[PDB]
Amino acid sequence: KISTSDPVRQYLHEIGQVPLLTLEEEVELARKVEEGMEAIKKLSEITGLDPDLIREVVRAKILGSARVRHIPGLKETLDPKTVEEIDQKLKSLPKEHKRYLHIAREGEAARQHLIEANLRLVVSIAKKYTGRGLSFLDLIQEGNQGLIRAVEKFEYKRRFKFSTYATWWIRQAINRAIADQARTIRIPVHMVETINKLSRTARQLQQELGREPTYEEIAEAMGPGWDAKRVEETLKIAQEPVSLETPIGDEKDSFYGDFIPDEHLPSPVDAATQSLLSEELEKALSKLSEREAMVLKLRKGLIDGEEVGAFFGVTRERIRQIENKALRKLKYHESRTRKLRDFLD
Amino acid sequence: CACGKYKRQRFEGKVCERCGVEVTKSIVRRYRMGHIELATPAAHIWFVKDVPSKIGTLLDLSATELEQVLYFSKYIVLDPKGAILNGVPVEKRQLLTDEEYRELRYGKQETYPLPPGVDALVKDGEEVVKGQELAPGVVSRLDGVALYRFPRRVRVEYVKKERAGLRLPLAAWVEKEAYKPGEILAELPEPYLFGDKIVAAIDPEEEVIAEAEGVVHLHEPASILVVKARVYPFEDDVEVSTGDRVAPGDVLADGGKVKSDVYGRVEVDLVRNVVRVVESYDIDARMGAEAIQQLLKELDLEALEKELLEEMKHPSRARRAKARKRLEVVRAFLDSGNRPEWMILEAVPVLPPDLRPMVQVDGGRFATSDLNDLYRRLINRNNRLKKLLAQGAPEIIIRNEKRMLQEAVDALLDNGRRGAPVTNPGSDRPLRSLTDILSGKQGRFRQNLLGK
Ligand SMILES: [Mg+2]
Ligand SMILES: [Mg+2]
Ligand SMILES: [Mg+2]
Ligand SMILES: [Mg+2]
Ligand SMILES: [Mg+2]
Ligand SMILES: [Mg+2]
Ligand SMILES: [Mg+2]
Ligand SMILES: [Mg+2]
Ligand SMILES: [Mg+2]
Ligand SMILES: [Mg+2]
Ligand SMILES: [Mg+2]
Ligand SMILES: [Mg+2]
Ligand SMILES: [Mg+2]
Ligand SMILES: [Mg+2]
Ligand SMILES: [Mg+2]
Ligand SMILES: [Mg+2]
Ligand SMILES: [Mg+2]
Ligand SMILES: [Mg+2]
Ligand SMILES: [Mg+2]
Ligand SMILES: [Mg+2]
Ligand SMILES: [Mg+2]
Ligand SMILES: [Mg+2]
Ligand SMILES: [Mg+2]
Ligand SMILES: [Mg+2]
Ligand SMILES: [Mg+2]
Ligand SMILES: [Mg+2]
Ligand SMILES: [Mg+2]
Ligand SMILES: [Mg+2]
Ligand SMILES: [Mg+2]
Ligand SMILES: [Mg+2]
Ligand SMILES: [Mg+2]
Ligand SMILES: [Mg+2]
Ligand SMILES: [Mg+2]
Ligand SMILES: [Mg+2]
Ligand SMILES: [Mg+2]
Ligand SMILES: [Mg+2]
Ligand SMILES: [Mg+2]
Ligand SMILES: [Mg+2]
Ligand SMILES: [Mg+2]
Ligand SMILES: [Mg+2]
Ligand SMILES: [Mg+2]
Ligand SMILES: [Mg+2]
Ligand SMILES: [Mg+2]
Ligand SMILES: [Mg+2]
Ligand SMILES: [Mg+2]
Ligand SMILES: [Mg+2]
Ligand SMILES: [Mg+2]
Ligand SMILES: [Mg+2]
Ligand SMILES: [Mg+2]
Ligand SMILES: [Mg+2]
Ligand SMILES: [Mg+2]
Ligand SMILES: [Mg+2]
Ligand SMILES: [Zn+2]
Repeated sequence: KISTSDPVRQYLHEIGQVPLLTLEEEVELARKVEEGMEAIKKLSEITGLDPDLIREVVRAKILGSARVRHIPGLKETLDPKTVEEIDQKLKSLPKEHKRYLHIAREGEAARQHLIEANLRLVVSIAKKYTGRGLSFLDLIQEGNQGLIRAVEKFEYKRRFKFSTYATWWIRQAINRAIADQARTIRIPVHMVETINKLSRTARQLQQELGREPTYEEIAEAMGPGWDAKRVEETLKIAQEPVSLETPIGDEKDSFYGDFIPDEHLPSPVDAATQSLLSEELEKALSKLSEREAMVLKLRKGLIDGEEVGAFFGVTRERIRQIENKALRKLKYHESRTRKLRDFLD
Repeated sequence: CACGKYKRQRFEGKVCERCGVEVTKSIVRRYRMGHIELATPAAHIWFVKDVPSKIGTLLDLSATELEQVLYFSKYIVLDPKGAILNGVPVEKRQLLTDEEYRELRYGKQETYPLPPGVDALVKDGEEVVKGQELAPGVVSRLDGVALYRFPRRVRVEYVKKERAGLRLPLAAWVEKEAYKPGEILAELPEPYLFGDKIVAAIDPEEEVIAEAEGVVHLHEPASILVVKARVYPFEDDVEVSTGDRVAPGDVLADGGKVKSDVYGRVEVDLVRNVVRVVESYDIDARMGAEAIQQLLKELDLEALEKELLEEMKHPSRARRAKARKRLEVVRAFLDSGNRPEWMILEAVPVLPPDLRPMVQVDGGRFATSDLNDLYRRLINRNNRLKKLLAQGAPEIIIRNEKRMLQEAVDALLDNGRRGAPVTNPGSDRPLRSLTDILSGKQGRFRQNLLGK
């Protein structure tokens, strides 16, 4: 039906059935996650397989079958045969290293478990970064990505619990997202804070003048290198765009984009231009020596805009010689049979 | 070209060596199409929400409600087989809830009841919990009445201070007498002069005792796992060695997913050789266009054509009438044209660029086809999806996204059929959906005939 309530219910129901106890459960899972790490590395050490590989095979066996490996990541790990080979060597690990295998999996579980339990934490957080320009679900989701990040670095040896730790790792993820996706025309985090500062400042300035600050105040109040050109620029980027399609005038049926003309397209007038221009330019190009005329014709009209580097073997003296003598005989006979004079442009 | 290696007409049909650009003006930039590769499919709202759900009709599912049920949220439809019962056999095409679905895959009943104090229920439960099969309604005896009303075996968890006996290796290293030397026997204090058995009652924490540092004095559960616990399984090689050996060899998978006999999950407790074997079996459970994509591929329309032919002329008017309407869609599909596995979407065609302009206005204002805000929607969701799968994947969040994703895929196609997307606070206006483009108050075929 309507999307927010369902997920809210969705995880709030699962937290409702499994919140994590303050110390015990978070301690428990934490301990298992770390042991998993220490396990997977020791597995890498004895199998010579990359910890990345050991991590994905334990994931498959605990999180999902061939289905989850084939659709998500296209196909480099054979759906069946590949992962399985890897599990076999894991079995072969005698009593000593088999232990790590068994631990890795259970640890992997804990992870996902701890991650589940602290989803209320995200939503509570993500709740306040609401009106920034991101969808609540989008916001919770990035924040979610943030909590997963926290899970990778938390050291349970250092007594502090996951609560205060997740907060940071989540707030970071959110703010980033807000600054990275909120606008159509991307704007790095600095410009963002810049804009918040600009706004905030404009607020303190609205406080007493009764005059929406000329861009003079904003410069001053902002600080060190702020000037009028800077503020007019920043608020010009701050304006989000407009719907190219917006209801216009009497919104009966007016869509904004019919009124913008087109520039690359040669309006008839131009197509006609290019025809005579090319036909007459082509007539002159022939009745001439195919030497310094083509040099300057190709150097100017075929590639890019070098007198010396313009002519093949013959040096500068013959270039200027024929360039300026042919260019003028060409212009002065074109002065006679006036065809070009009427500036095609 | 973009860089300018080739710049006129002589070589009009060739592409640039270091950068790819074949040319004739920017019209190519407004006619070309790009596509997005979707993580986990979603479906066209144009085929799912038309009065006759062309997929609900073809796929005999609740034409209008079963769809909405599994599509947008988590209501699973058992796709191929699922041996374990609800009370009745595997529902070939029927749908179930998270709750009951949950009760399945992990094991029948989950009961975690953890005791209030340290000595009253912690003792009632412990005495009967470790090796004793606790029958249904096992009346644990102390706070109120700890009621375990379900199946097979039990697993208790922590223990503070009352008396320590028969528990796991945690406390072993604490009082060094048993883990340092063989002194657990003398640990029984004074009557020894006239497996675990500790002092009369000396430790009260879930700690490590270098110096009482790595601790956690808290609670103690008694979570009853309804699963069958095997201690000494043996070797019979008819089918591949199932379960485990005495103590040496352990062929079972670790403690997540392992199918041995009709029972299908296997947890492992290396404490005592205990191979926890849960009973629920491989039950293909899916939700979303994933599930429907499957269902759709599997159908041999010829069969349902013939099946409906008989259903059509033979039974009475109620089910035969339904079959006549359902025969229509299947007939054309087969007749001439294209086959029905395509209604599911996994590759979103993107409209040209110059058709979704980005333009400079006044002062520096810009103007872009509303379509682009919708595309970003999808792209971001599709990306975030990928990264969510890769980072690691907590179910709730993956679906949550998959949901947004779906909704998004609707948005560009057709906005408003299910809720209406909005540009941020400024105009509560339906971003023109491709659909809105074709039809619309003043759309395409429409104004294609109003005038030019
Ligand atoms: Mg409905
Ligand atoms: Mg190493
Ligand atoms: Mg080696
Ligand atoms: Mg190597
Ligand atoms: Mg398998
Ligand atoms: Mg590929
Ligand atoms: Mg699990
Ligand atoms: Mg947004
Ligand atoms: Mg809002
Ligand atoms: Mg976004
Ligand atoms: Mg700064
Ligand atoms: Mg602010
Ligand atoms: Mg002044
Ligand atoms: Mg902004
Ligand atoms: Mg209109
Ligand atoms: Mg000439
Ligand atoms: Mg000549
Ligand atoms: Mg010549
Ligand atoms: Mg000549
Ligand atoms: Mg040249
Ligand atoms: Mg050059
Ligand atoms: Mg030069
Ligand atoms: Mg040279
Ligand atoms: Mg010279
Ligand atoms: Mg003339
Ligand atoms: Mg080359
Ligand atoms: Mg080439
Ligand atoms: Mg190169
Ligand atoms: Mg109707
Ligand atoms: Mg019943
Ligand atoms: Mg029965
Ligand atoms: Mg207890
Ligand atoms: Mg006893
Ligand atoms: Mg005890
Ligand atoms: Mg003895
Ligand atoms: Mg004696
Ligand atoms: Mg004696
Ligand atoms: Mg004593
Ligand atoms: Mg004590
Ligand atoms: Mg303990
Ligand atoms: Mg210490
Ligand atoms: Mg406590
Ligand atoms: Mg025998
Ligand atoms: Mg065999
Ligand atoms: Mg069939
Ligand atoms: Mg047939
Ligand atoms: Mg019916
Ligand atoms: Mg303009
Ligand atoms: Mg948006
Ligand atoms: Mg992964
Ligand atoms: Mg918007
Ligand atoms: Mg509409
Ligand atoms: Zn180039």
